[PDB]
Amino acid sequence: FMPPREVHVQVTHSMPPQKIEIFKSLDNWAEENILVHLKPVEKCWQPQDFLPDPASDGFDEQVRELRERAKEIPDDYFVVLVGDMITEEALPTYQTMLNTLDGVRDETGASPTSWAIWTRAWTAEENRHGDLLNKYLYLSGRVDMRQIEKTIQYLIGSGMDPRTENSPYLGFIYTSFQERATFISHGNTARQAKEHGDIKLAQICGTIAADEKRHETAYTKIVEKLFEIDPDGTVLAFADMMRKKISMPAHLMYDGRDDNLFDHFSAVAQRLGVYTAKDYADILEFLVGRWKVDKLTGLSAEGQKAQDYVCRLPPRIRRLKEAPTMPFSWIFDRQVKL
Amino acid sequence: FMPPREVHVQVTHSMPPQKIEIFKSLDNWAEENILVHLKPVEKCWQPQDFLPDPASDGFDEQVRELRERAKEIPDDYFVVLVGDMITEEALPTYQTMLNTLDGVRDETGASPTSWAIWTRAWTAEENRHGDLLNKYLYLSGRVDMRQIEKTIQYLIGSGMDPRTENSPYLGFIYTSFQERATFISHGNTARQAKEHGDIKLAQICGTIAADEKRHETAYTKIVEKLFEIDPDGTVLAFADMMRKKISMPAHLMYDGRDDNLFDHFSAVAQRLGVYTAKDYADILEFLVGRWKVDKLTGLSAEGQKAQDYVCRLPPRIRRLKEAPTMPFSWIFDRQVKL
Ligand SMILES: [Fe+3]
Ligand SMILES: [Fe+3]
Ligand SMILES: [Fe+3]
Ligand SMILES: [Fe+3]
Repeated sequence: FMPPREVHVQVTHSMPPQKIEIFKSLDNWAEENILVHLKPVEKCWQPQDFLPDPASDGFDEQVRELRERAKEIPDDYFVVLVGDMITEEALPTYQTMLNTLDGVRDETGASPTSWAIWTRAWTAEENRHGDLLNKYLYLSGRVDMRQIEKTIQYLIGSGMDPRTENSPYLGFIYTSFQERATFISHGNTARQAKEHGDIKLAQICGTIAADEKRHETAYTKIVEKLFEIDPDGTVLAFADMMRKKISMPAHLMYDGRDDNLFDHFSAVAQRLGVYTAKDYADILEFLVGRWKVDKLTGLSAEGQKAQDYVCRLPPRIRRLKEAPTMPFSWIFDRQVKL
Repeated sequence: FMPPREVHVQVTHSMPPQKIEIFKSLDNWAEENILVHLKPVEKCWQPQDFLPDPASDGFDEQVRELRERAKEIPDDYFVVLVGDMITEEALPTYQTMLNTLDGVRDETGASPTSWAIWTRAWTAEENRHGDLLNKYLYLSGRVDMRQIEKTIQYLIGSGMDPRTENSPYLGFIYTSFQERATFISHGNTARQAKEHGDIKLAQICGTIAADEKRHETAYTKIVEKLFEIDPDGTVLAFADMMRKKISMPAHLMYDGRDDNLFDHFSAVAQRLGVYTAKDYADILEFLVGRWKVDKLTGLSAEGQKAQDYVCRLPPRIRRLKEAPTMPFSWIFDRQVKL
């Protein structure tokens, strides 16, 4: 009963130590440009806002009506909603990821650096996503919570190597990509839930989507200023991640039964138009456009090669009855098209 | 609306860098002595095991009977159960804590070192504690989930400085203490729930308690071998933590209303005999006895002073109608004795 493993050797500290100083000296900047784009707790939504109220006489009918709606949502949609939720639930791994980065990590757990304050407030926001989807899926009665819970324990145990090699350059680029990806994934589950006949579930997914957009804004902004100060180092970091290919956080997914769980869940998301191969390149092309890689002047020979590699990759990727039915343990081994 | 803050200046890397090698060289050892005391996922309990089954025709009556039982559990007990749950839910902070430690941290997020494998599998086990207590409290209808969710977001945002200063010595001692403390806290909520007329809730708390015991075993075992190889360095680390005083993980607790939330929740736990000042010293005295500090030979002058300080502290601490009623937002501002 062995979960899938990372296939490559692991590399640490790709960035030079006499280069941590840039982020140390960028602390004030991040206060004024990253930490001012944070919502105070008091003004934040909470999972209870979108769930049946257990301290209300209305609780029983609210639960009953949620379950009635859930019957009319097909299995393959629940498969994707479940994969999205499991990913959200591996959150502890992702805060660990952000705290492996050399010049921008929380060194105590309560560090008063602008980088540490951001990391903690971002985590705290992400925690509500899992909580809300978890209790929604629980109440629904449509899915196998034990096998989901088992998948999650495997996932946190396995963790994940995003190949950011302790570099804020690689790591902040990696977060920029992932934030956009979930914003899209969640955005698309919200759009579909409207017509599927269920406004309350559309609210849940879209409220999560709006959070990811704020996270995206802040991470791409950090890399924006990284290109301003260090065009040579940042363009090389960009290419590096694309050369290696962006590996998704939940790719070591395992439920104790299927050896290709992520690939199988991804294909269902692909077929339903939740997150596609086309999406992947659309993010690449948006990020190449957002950081204006084509207009970067005075680079190295090593930097100009990197520049050309990232600029030409988005059209290259885009140039790339059939699928069978397969059982999923998340839905008691009922089957969906892959 | 400002949460409480850490009152001291933060210190990093108290341990010498030419001393990371000890833990690097201890990797095989931890495999054979720490990682063999880990339960495989397949054999682990999951929160669904102790909760109403939403895919069963019995779901409605199971939920109804849980809520009927919950009416007969008094408010002050729910206050403590809620504080215990919020602490469990700040989990991401605690994995960050373990990954700030110099020679034993996960540097990628999927590192194949024995230290990183342990950290990930421990986190994965801890994640079920929050999930289970969260859904139990939700279904109960006795508590204010929005204000609890708000307290949690404040908590992760604030994080926590355990003052372990990136040292595995200080950090592993700090975990040894905390594991014992929760094992007791959860153990006592389980004992009481029996007579309170509710076996299912007693099962929940005790199953969590059994996990903490396994965690305790492993952490005290690491410090056991630390005293064997480095009596001088470890006794100094022990005292250091006690001199500073063990600060609890959820001590910056804040709900947007009470400025002394942790102190107020602690007092209710104290009055009910869940976790007391007496407990605190009983852990100290167990740990002084467990690591056999009295029998440590050939220490430094600086080491002999440390030895005497830790050995004499447990009796010293033990030598230390009245309380008012106070509202708690966790229970819709209903009041309990403090
Ligand atoms: Fe999210
Ligand atoms: Fe996000
Ligand atoms: Fe726990
Ligand atoms: Fe524990």
